[PDB]
Amino acid sequence: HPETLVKVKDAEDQLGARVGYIELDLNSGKILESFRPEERFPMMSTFKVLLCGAVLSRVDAGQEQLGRRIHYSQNDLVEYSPVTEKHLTDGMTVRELCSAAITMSDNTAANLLLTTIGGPKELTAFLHNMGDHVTRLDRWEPELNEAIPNDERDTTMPAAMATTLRKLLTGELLTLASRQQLIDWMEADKVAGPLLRSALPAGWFIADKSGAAERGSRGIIAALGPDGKPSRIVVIYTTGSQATMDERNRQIAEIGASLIKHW
Ligand SMILES: *[B]([O])([O])[C][N]C(=O)/C(=N\OC([C])([C])C([O])=O)C1=[C]SC([N])=N1
Ligand SMILES: [K+]
Ligand SMILES: [K+]
Ligand SMILES: [K+]
Ligand SMILES: [K+]
Ligand SMILES: [K+]
Repeated sequence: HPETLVKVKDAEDQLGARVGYIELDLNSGKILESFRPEERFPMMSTFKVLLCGAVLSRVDAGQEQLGRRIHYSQNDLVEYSPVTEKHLTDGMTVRELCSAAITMSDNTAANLLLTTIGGPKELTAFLHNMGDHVTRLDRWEPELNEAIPNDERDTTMPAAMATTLRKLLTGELLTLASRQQLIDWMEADKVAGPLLRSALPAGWFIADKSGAAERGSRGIIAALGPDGKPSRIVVIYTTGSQATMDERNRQIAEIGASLIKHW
């Protein structure tokens, strides 16, 4: 609804930085509303969902096992690894690593998973192979969060990310069991409270993944809908703002409140 674009454009005004947005019908794939849908924005941690998508694809093909255990060390740890820093002694399984990467946005967990698939180059090849000729991962944690202005490395477009998430959650790309595992991890997301979740009505469903990076970068991808079932996909990205993390969270939350009100 146009009233939500009032809030989205107001957000760009208030943050003094570009905001990208897109609301997509989950079933039909129809773009319901958008703003700067085909401009690039740093993906930040939202790529962790595509990473686990690639891992689940390998699992389905018999090239990976969710129960496989990976051992790592203190020197493997990078900034913000709330879960992995607690399992140095006995390691973690691939499944436990995706849970940490998606639900807590654990950076070391993401790097360990990236390593299992061949690195950023292979995640990007996986994406292109499934029809996303825009989204690209080029670096590892922490560098992929640099958000250099005009840099295409580690970026996506709101439209491309929405379509990709749609295929990942509902297409034949992944088996039913695997696609459910992916959305189960997103639904259990624990670090995106101040965002869309703060505007979700009682009884509604949401599976999401947030992101934060340098230069005011913030964003979130989500599948949400009434009566415990997702029916639309929402993608919101912003970069360039000098606003505080709270101000950025509030704007995303207010965009959420508007799209819910006009559902
Ligand atoms: B992903 O985008 O969620 C990974 N994000 C981060 O590692 C960064 N911040 O995450 C914490 C510390 C949890 C936060 O408070 O948002 C991050 C990387 S570069 C930067 N300025 N922030
Ligand atoms: K509409
Ligand atoms: K429209
Ligand atoms: K160890
Ligand atoms: K330990
Ligand atoms: K900063």
